[PDB]
Amino acid sequence: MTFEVDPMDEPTLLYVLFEVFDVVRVHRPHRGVIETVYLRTPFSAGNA
Amino acid sequence: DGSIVSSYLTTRMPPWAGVRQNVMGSSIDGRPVLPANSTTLTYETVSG
Amino acid sequence: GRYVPFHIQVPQKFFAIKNLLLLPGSYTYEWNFRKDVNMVLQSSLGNDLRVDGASIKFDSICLYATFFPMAHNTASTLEAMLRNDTNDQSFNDYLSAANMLYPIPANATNVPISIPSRNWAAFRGWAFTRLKTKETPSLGSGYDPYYTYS
Repeated sequence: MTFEVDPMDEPTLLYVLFEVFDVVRVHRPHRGVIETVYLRTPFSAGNA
Repeated sequence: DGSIVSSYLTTRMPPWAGVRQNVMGSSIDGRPVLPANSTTLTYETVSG
Repeated sequence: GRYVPFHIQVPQKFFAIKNLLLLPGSYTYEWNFRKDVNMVLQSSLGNDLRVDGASIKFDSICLYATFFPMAHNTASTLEAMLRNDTNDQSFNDYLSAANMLYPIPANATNVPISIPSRNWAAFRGWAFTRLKTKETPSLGSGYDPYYTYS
């Protein structure tokens, strides 16, 4: 991606939302147990 | 000069303190903190 | 007045635990709260409230939780239905976006970025906005000493 912006006399940032499906599924199988599985697609940040 | 800024690949900003700006900062009570590129941040300073 | 003893009710925003319906059990619930006056406060000029003598201090803190007084045969049936793995509660973040901040220099016109090589399955789109580097904090670190803006 390549953005052409107006010049400013100040350091500015560039905030891009790469829109994903940031989804959590929450499993509570027994009393006092929370098991959550997170998944976002495409930009998955899980090692598993 | 007349060069296009920027023509090199911009790597995204690291999400921690000391990279975003090399400005002079301030402590939680207001004491002036020297910038990140200063040579006084190669060690830590503990106040009595 | 300058000197304000406050009493505030701070909502929970993290989407997986924002609308979650907890089933019975004993759950620990721990959280970190900022004391940074440039983060917890907002001024109408944007001055550095650390230098300007602003100071927040947390005396005490409490967790409140309103329970629906459901019948004990109904809330035991609902507890038993919601522990099946087919009835697992599933939430999405409303933004649902990987957020990448790219530094633009002063008086810079062209900003080239790149994503190296990736499976782009279930990609939804882009939404971009230029921000100022002064007005953005370095989140991720526990304290940003260089964020002189409120």
